[PDB]
Amino acid sequence: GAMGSSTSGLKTTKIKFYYKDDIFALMLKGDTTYKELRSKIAPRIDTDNFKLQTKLFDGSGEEIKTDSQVSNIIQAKLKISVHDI
Repeated sequence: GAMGSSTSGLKTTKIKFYYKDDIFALMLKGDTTYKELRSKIAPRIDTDNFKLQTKLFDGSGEEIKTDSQVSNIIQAKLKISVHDI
């Protein structure tokens, strides 16, 4: 353990997405990007056009749309919400 980084952001981040009434979970090793997540949810959505946000509590939050928003939901483990678009 501990060797210059050793999983800087703890281990894989567990992020539960909320596509419609169904929900799943993704494990980001820290490199997951916004486009990588897009190809990781597309098949878990059943569509190629969807939107991801920082599932807060009322409905959704920051609409993840950049490798930083995802790596942020990765360092903060934010529930993600998926909508069909």
